[PDB]
Amino acid sequence: IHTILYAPNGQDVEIKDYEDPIRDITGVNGRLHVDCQYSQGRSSATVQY
Amino acid sequence: ASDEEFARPTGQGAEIRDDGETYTTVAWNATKLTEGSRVTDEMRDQAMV
Ligand SMILES: [Mg+2]
Repeated sequence: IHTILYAPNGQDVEIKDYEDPIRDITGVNGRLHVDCQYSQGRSSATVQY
Repeated sequence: ASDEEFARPTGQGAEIRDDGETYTTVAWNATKLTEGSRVTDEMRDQAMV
């Protein structure tokens, strides 16, 4: 099972900050692009109640 | 230029509003002030001054 992580800048989570001088607010934003896929799903079994 | 004002009491995170320096003119329109005097040649000759 493969966790696929995409970031446009660097390889991992991107943190950006902004200053708003009109309102005097600082923001912190985070982004990552993520998917998950089985390469083989017959490699896995779920336990059902 | 416009008069000085008082800064505005504001909440946190609220927009700082615009009250920019505002301008006008006074227009000068220079008015021709004139004065004339006429004298005859006989007057000019005979006068002591
Ligand atoms: Mg004003």
